[PDB]
Amino acid sequence: ITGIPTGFTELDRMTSGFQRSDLIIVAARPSVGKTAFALNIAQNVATKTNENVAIFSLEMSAQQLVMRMLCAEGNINAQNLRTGKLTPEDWGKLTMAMGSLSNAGIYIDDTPSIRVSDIRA
Amino acid sequence: KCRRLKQESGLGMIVIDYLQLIQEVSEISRSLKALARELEVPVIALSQLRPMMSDIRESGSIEQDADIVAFLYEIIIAKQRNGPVGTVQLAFIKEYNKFVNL
Repeated sequence: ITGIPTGFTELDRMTSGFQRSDLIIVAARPSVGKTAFALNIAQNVATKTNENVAIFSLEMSAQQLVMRMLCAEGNINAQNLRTGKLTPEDWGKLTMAMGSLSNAGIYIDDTPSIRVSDIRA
Repeated sequence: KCRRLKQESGLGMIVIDYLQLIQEVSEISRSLKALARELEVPVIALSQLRPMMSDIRESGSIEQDADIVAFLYEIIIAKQRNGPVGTVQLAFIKEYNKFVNL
């Protein structure tokens, strides 16, 4: 394994990372889960390694993104974060999910739609 | 059976599984109310049918005998004589088969 680990055992094997200088394009039809896939890699690289990740989220807002990876952790949500109130099981969960993702190396930029030069800057 | 259990051990709740399945129902409704009254115990009679009042009413009285009529949908307490009438909302697990708080 090279690289930068994906988190996902057998994705790692074919690729050995994610390695440095390579442009990886992940394509999928609307609502197959391409964002929710890129987010989970971002997450696993943030919480498990020690390596800052930069996420540009041109479509969805910066904070509507965070719950989507807060949910992806503490295994939270049908109860739901969205629809107000939670159970003592949800609360006592978010707190850890918030705590573990708190020390992660994620940087989000939701700037509406930005030119490449800016991404690069 | 409930009568004999009260004198020998205690008793606090009678939870009957579904009424429509006991063995016209207006005459049973009547008797369940009296049972509760005799034993100074809340009797929970489950029933089978959105929902609202006329869904069960059209099939054997009940309405004027039961002093509190709950609906599972949301828990809709559609009639109670203690006071308030409205919607209480409960979470439901499935895997564990629990209804839980919120």
